[PDB]
Amino acid sequence: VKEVLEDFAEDGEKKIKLLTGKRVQLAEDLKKVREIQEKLDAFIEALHQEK
Amino acid sequence: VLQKDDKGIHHRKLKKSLIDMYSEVLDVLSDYDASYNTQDHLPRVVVVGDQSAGKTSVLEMIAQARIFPRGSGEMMTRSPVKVTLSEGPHHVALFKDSSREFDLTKEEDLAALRHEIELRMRKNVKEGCTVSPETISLNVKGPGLQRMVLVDLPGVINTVTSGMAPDTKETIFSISKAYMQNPNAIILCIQDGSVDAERSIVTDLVSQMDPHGRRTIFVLTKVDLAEKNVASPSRIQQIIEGKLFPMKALGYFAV
Amino acid sequence: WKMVRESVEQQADSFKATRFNLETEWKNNYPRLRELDRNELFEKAKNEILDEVISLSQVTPKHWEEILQQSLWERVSTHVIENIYLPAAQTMNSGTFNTTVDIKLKQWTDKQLPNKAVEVAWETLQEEFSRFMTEPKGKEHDDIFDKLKEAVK
Amino acid sequence: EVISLSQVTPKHWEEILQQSLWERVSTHVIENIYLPAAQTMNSGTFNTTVDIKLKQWTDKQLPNKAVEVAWETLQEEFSRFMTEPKGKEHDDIFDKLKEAVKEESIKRHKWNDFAEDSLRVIQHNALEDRSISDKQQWDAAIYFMEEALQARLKDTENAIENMVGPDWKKRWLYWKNRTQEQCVHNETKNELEKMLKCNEEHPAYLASDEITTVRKNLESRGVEVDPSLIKDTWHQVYRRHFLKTALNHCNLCRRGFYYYQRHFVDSELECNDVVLFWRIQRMLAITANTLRQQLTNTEVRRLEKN
Amino acid sequence: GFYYYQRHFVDSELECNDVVLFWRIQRMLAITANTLRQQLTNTEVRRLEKN
Ligand SMILES: Nc1nc2c(ncn2[C@@H]2O[C@H](COP(=O)(O)OP(=O)(O)O)[C@@H](O)[C@H]2O)c(=O)[nH]1
Ligand code: ALF
Ligand SMILES: [K+]
Ligand SMILES: [Mg+2]
Repeated sequence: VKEVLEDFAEDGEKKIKLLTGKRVQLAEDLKKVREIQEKLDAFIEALHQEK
Repeated sequence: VLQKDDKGIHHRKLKKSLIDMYSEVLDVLSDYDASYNTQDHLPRVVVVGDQSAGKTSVLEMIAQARIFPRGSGEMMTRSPVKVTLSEGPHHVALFKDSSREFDLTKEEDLAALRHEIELRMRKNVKEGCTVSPETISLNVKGPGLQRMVLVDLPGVINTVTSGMAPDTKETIFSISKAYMQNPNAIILCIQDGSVDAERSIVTDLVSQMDPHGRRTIFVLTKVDLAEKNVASPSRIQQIIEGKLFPMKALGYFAV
Repeated sequence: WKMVRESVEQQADSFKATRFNLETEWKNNYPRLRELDRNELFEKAKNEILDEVISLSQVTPKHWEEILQQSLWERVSTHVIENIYLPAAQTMNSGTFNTTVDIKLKQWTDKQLPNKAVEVAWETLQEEFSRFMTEPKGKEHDDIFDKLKEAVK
Repeated sequence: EVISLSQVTPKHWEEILQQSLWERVSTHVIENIYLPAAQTMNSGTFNTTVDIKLKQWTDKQLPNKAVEVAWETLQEEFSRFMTEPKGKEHDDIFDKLKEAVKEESIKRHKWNDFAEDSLRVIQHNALEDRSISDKQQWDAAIYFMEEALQARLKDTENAIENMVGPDWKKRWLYWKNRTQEQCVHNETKNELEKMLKCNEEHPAYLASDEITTVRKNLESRGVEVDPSLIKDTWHQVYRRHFLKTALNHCNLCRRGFYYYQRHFVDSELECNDVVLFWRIQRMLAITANTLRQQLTNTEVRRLEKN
Repeated sequence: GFYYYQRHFVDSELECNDVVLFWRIQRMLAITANTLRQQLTNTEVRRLEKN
């Protein structure tokens, strides 16, 4: 069981398929929206620095 | 401190601080959002048109290096190819995720860029069709470049021949509308200049997605055929003036 | 770049709306839900699996032996009754009855019985392992770990 | 005699193979498939849960056990034909050769190695088709399901009586008493029975708070119980509770539907367990026929040849 | 009668299948109508207002 858990930990694809609980996907969407928001905030701040 | 200097203003705030970071914003949003419904605010330098040979040439006019797939008698641009343009040490380039630096003054590195692009296109496109929306990304620098992000999109066919899957034209239109439907995008229509203005395949699309002439710029390829009268000079003058467009247009330039 | 400065900034409104909607769904239904991405859920399921497997490893011998005896008896009762006991019962000489029974039992031991015993032990271990790994027979279970628990099982 | 064995009617093969094989797998479905699936009130999940297990179980175990039963079943009749006495008349002088011949013949009796592949397709189709439009199909399935459940109920009840010992009826009738463990089990049973008395729908899984609650309820009467004793007590009593409920569910399934005016009453009596049982009964019946066809077409001839 | 109760352990004379068909038709129509209403109020009605 421990070896299999290690293999799943290393196996990204099997984790992707297994972890499709729709809450993992909601968390991923929230995190990605936050990351794009941070990138957008930095980008907009730089734009205002350009004016 | 080194990250602050390199990832922010390394003496080039406009060209460096937020041009590559703009490309990162686009890449991260495209990673999160496969669709472009959320990319309306992010403009792009979009090149669209027919299978005209000058589609590669205009992109090398803006990205002033012979870095794009070149070919004859075929639509080489299978999939979108993104290039980030900015100033820097002359004739230097990068290929995303290839861990390789390219010298744009030597044929070997330009060929390497084109071959990597072709391989990524051949992996984006599945058997039975010629185009795929999946993107390819470059970072090109040089004194002749502006702070611009370019995308090299497949030419419109509207018809399928030679055993090609019938879905190809709809796939092409979807790939090109992903950007042409972007309110903030800039559309460059590549017009083959070997035919009369009456034959323009992409005019009807921008005339609906950009009827106000706020994004679409038409560029005439093979301008030497106006000198030779192979293409009607009168219609060429009228397209220069813009009398032949059933729409408003952002501008017009010669290729 | 003019279009950039004009339009890119307002993309924050839709980003905030999306984050608000996701966090609203969480607060209403998943107040314990966090950035439960490919790593966090996997780790929690892994730890639960290891803990339940250890609990299995700690099962008392009494339960083990009782279930093993019951299962093997279920498997061998009718074999004994039909192939050894009843055929032997045809004789009125209990000594030849016992002789035949012992011979058949020795042959069955040599060829079949220990293989059925090992089958019983292995399948009983599988059954207890599944009971620990699979959904507990309750209402509190969160199925979100079922994919990994079953795949690992 | 081996030719006479080849004269055994399919009727005997199909019945013997079906009865023997089901008995071998009768508890696996009940304990590992049905009962845990019965822990949810969602009949769709119940049927969804079992079908996934059955198909996986079908691929890995069912055709391998089915052939083994058929391989043994043929040898069981062969031995009876071979060396069984003709009542009180028997030439035991020949038994050494007969068994010696059998051992060599069974060693060379290699069952068709592809029989399992046909059974997998058959079993997948037998399970895939869950449409029971016939009352007779319903009637047969429920009565046999009751027997399996009644067997489990008595198996649990007999284990319980040992766990708890005789009741006052036998303690005073036969001058018996309870061991201190049995005394604990009876009171541990009583508290669990009271809990189920109210929470009839209590899930099989017990919370440690229930374990603590029982302990304090028993400690409050001078009875100190290890949690492990309660859990072991809980499992047997719960099945007795559940199984009686299932049989009462079965009783209403047959009786309630039997009354004509009740067929337009949409009560919560989805006898999905009869659907599961019926398919298996059919699935094994088809499996036995496939085994019987292989048994009489290929395997018995190989036995005769060997 | 009813879908399930007409079949199991009963001498039903009914064998009703039209109810399931038209009930599924009702559900499909309701789902289609709700999807259309969502599409309308999200995109199409405001598109018409903009036009
Ligand atoms: N005569 C003429 N030839 C051109 C022009 N533009 C491009 N070509 C030639 O045609 C090739 C076009 O490249 P190609 O791969 O077909 O571009 P793509 O189809 O858009 O991917 C170039 O290598 C040029 O040699 C033009 O305006 N006039
Ligand atoms: F010829 Al192309 F896009 F490849 F116009
Ligand atoms: K071309
Ligand atoms: Mg091209």
